[PDB]
Amino acid sequence: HHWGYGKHNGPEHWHKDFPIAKGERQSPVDIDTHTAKYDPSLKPLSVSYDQATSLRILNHGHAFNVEFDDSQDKAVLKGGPLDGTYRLIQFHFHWGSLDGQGSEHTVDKKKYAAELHLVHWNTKYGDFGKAVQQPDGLAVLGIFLKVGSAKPGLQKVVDVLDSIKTKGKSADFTNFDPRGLLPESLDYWTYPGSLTTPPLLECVTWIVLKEPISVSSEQVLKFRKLNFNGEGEPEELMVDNWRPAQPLKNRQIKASFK
Ligand SMILES: [Zn+2]
Repeated sequence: HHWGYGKHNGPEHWHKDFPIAKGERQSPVDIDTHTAKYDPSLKPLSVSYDQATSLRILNHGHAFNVEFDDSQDKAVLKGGPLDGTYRLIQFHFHWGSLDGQGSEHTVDKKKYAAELHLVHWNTKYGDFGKAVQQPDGLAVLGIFLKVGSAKPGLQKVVDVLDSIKTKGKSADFTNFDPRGLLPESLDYWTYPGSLTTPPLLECVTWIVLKEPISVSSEQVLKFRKLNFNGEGEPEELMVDNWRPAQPLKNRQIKASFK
C-alpha cells in the first residue's frame, strides 16, 4: 500500500502519510487572473536549453520522467523571480481521462487537458537532494496543454511511450531538445509553492506560463495508454494523475505582464 491517485490512496488520503499536505504553501492553486498583481520589478525569464543532454525516460508509476544530465550547467533557467542558477533535472506531465481535465493549476477555474512540469534545482545547494530541503531550492516551469493542432516537438516523446508502458520500465532517450515544448511567449505568473506529489515539500518557486501549447487528440491519447501498474499486474490506466487545487492561504500570485 502507498500513495497514488485512486479512490483509496488518492490526494485526499496523502495527508496521513505526509502531514505537510495540509501545509501553508501547498500546490497547485487556482490562478485568479484578476487578483494576481502585476509586478514591474519582475525580470524576464532566461531559458538556456541549447546544451541540454537528455538521458533516459522512465515510468515510475505516477507519471513518466524525461531525465537530463545535471552534472553541469548545460540546461539552465535564470532570471524572472529567481536569484541564482537552476539546472534542469527532469520534466513530466499531468493529464486526465478526458480533454476537460488534467492540469494541476487552473486559470480562473479553467482546467486544461494536461500540464507539463520542467523541474530545476538551485545550483547553490550542490544536488537535487539538498535543494528540496530549502525554501528556494527548486524552480518548476509549468506549461498548460490544450487539445488542437499537433505539437511537432512532442512526437519523439509519444512514440517511445510503448516501450515504458508499465511501472519500472525505462529506455534510453538521448538528444531530445526540450525547446520544442515551449510556447511563443514567456509571460508568466509566479508564487511560492510545493511539489504536487509526495513528499510535497514546500521548496518550489512556481513559474506558470500564460500561453498554453497545443497538442493533438492523438498525441494525448497515447499518454492515456500508459499503466500505473507494473508488468504482470492487473491493468490500471495511467489517467487523472493530477492533484486538485489547494488553498492559496497567506500568498500572493504575481504576474510578469499587465
Ligand atoms: Zn508535476
